[PDB]
Amino acid sequence: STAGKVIKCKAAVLWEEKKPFSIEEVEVAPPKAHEVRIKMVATGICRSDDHVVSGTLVTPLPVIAGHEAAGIVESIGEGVTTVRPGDKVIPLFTPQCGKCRVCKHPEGNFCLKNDLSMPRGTMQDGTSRFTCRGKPIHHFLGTSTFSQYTVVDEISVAKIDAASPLEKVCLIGCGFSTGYGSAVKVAKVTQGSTCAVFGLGGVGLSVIMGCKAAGAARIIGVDINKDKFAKAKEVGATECVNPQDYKKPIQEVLTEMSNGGVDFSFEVIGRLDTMVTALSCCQEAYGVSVIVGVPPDSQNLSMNPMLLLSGRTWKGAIFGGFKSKDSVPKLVADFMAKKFALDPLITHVLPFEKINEGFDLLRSGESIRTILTF
Amino acid sequence: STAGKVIKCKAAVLWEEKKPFSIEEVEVAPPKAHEVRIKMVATGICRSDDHVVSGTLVTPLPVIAGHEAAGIVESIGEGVTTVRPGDKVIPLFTPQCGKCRVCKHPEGNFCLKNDLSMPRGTMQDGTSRFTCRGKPIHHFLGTSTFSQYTVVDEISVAKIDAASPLEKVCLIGCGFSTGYGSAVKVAKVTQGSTCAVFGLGGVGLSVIMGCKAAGAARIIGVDINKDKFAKAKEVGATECVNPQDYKKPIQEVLTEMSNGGVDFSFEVIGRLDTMVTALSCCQEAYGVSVIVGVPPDSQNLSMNPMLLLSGRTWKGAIFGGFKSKDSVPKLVADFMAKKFALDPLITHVLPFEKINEGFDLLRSGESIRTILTF
Ligand SMILES: NC(=O)C1=CN([C@@H]2O[C@H](COP(=O)(O)OP(=O)(O)OC[C@H]3O[C@@H](n4cnc5c(N)ncnc54)[C@H](O)[C@@H]3O)[C@@H](O)[C@H]2O)C=CC1
Ligand SMILES: NC(=O)C1=CN([C@@H]2O[C@H](COP(=O)(O)OP(=O)(O)OC[C@H]3O[C@@H](n4cnc5c(N)ncnc54)[C@H](O)[C@@H]3O)[C@@H](O)[C@H]2O)C=CC1
Ligand SMILES: O=CNC1CCCCC1
Ligand SMILES: O=CNC1CCCCC1
Ligand SMILES: [Zn+2]
Ligand SMILES: [Zn+2]
Repeated sequence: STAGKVIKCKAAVLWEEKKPFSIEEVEVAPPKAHEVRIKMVATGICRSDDHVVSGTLVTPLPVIAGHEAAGIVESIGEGVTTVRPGDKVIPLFTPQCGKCRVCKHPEGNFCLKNDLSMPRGTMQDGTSRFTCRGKPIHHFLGTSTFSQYTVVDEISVAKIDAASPLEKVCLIGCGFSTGYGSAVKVAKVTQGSTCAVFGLGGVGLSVIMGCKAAGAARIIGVDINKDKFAKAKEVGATECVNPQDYKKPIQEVLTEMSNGGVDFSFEVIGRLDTMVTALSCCQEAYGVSVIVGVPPDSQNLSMNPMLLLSGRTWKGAIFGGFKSKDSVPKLVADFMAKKFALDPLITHVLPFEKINEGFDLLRSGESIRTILTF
Repeated sequence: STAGKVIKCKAAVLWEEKKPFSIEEVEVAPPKAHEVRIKMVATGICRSDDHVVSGTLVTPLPVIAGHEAAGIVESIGEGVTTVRPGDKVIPLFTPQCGKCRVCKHPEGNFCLKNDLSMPRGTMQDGTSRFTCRGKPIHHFLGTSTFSQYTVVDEISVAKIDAASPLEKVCLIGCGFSTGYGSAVKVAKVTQGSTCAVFGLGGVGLSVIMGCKAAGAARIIGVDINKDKFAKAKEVGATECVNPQDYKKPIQEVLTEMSNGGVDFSFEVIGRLDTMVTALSCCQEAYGVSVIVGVPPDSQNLSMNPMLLLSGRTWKGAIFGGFKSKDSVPKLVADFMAKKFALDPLITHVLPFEKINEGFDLLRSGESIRTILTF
């Protein structure tokens, strides 16, 4: 009864930076060739969505944000072969076109069809499927999940197990898979190693889960909010440190604690200073440091390249290095088989209409991952 | 007839920065426990020795520099078990104590006994074996090869094949092994890949040799001195580019030439800007960049961490990543088995007394690696 027709529904529109979302009616066009329209069931609030509000992460406005979500296919455009109406799906903020050099490379996952490097805020075809007050509204990362319905390109959606609990597995669309993969795929944490994790939010906790799954002997959580420490320990941290408790810079503290530097460190905050601190705290000859946090737009860090010349490895990654469409269904299958837990990350549940309260909870430091239900 | 006695011999003393070496008589004390005195046969002129003269590399002065060399053991101190008088040996500017956490790690080679991180310019016991005009003179990297005789710690010397030609294998003491290992061990260049090498001196040419040995399909040499291009092609480069010939930044040129970025890049010059350019020219999702060149003292580079967040890997290494005492004898054996060539690196051979002429050749752009013969 809606296939081929415009859907009027509620969405959370961001009209300008540093303002509350506006919950109001939008028009969602029907899918074009190779597009899929999704009825949203649940979406997480990730710090990257807040970065759009704050101007840390620049993408065109006005916009429908939201990228960590799960829903049910309402209809498919011509030529779609990988999902059908009624299927449970997770939108992919990093596409997997399967055809570019990156998709073909064994390690790479940052598909060249992504809307991160040169943001347009559109569908792959350079147009939008959203109108609000008669005005076109931008998409975000080809997902836009803060809406009762969205339209995504086929390369930006994965079909998942029909018995999946969507109010949990939405986290596989971003924060869990990013943190977990950063440890197990990008860093390749080894048995018996010492790890340091900077930032103990939903992504930082998922890095800890991955370090523990890899068999690290020590996992040192680092956060300036000591309220984050109890849950970090529950999911695997062996110790936690608050830099503001020390007279010395935390790189020196962590080097001392690890008898000369950690094996693996992770920046999971988004600050230039902690990216350099995290590099410095890994062992100078064989340490590895992974940047996960998002830096403020266009800003450069400063660092001494002798930190690398001694033998450190520095890398970053999007989405935990996972090739998104191949990996999301397998991660859902692993969750259904109890291979990792998502409940530790979910501290609050709210209806979609209370989105602004959910962002207030994140900004206050009180939540890890609020899940919004449509 | 010299064992146990002070040797008076000639050496090239650097009394202050930005002056010629002074060729004059020095006194070399006999080796103490766990020390080895070596009669020098050949030593190369590396850019790192010039960095001491120019102040790019800070180490205590006055100093006997030189670190890329080969000689014959004249005597051993009490307790030495790994070399004996008459053995051919290469001094190791990165020691291999075998007992620290780095020596025990499968990947690491920057042994914690090194004199690079916190330069003291002494023997391991904190004293010097050199006197000149009655003044104590510092050591350099535990080697000090610009002298007819030197004294090194046992952990800073390797015994090599008694039939090895020392006027060639001295390059395995630094420049060849550094560049070759930077490609084959640190970057782990893959078959069929595209590489970019910034800097076509002795070390960059050895990176090219390593990329070719690893089966790279394309090897792009980058240098502002086009006189370096002919020899770079002889040893494996498929193309060379001079940044000065282009209106656009060379990272943009290399990205276009490689249809979206190279697989592996190497900075083998020692400039902050070319370290950032080499990182940028590797493919953003799966590229790897290795810093080999030595930065000017105490200076920081500036970079945008989104270069790493997309997926790049940035690393650096000392001495090609080779564990020094284990690897140098094997590299000499490989050379004797014709597995790689050293003659392409050697453009000039001069008596030791012409050391300053050798440095003038390096600074003018005319030489790759002058070998000084004692
Ligand atoms: N690379 C990728 O693909 C992804 C990157 N992100 C980014 O990862 C980062 C973390 O995201 P979430 O876990 O959702 O954020 P979050 O805000 O819940 O967690 C960040 C933590 O960092 C702590 N923190 C803030 N400043 C600190 C400081 N100076 N020192 C030590 N701790 C400090 C906070 O107290 C907080 O607990 C964000 O920058 C996000 O945008 C998130 C998912 C995907
Ligand atoms: N990481 C390690 O263990 C080692 C580091 N080094 C360092 O590696 C570097 C290279 O050493 P060598 O090959 O002996 O030096 P070299 O001086 O013979 O070669 C450097 C090359 O860089 C070129 N060059 C200079 N400025 C340039 C620019 N803006 N753009 C492009 N090319 C430029 C020069 O024309 C020259 O051909 C030096 O910094 C040296 O100190 C050397 C050996 C060991
Ligand atoms: O949080 C989800 N996606 C992020 C990935 C890192 C760059 C900004 C967008
Ligand atoms: O060239 C030999 N050794 C170099 C190694 C890199 C730091 C400066 C000294
Ligand atoms: Zn692709
Ligand atoms: Zn050691």
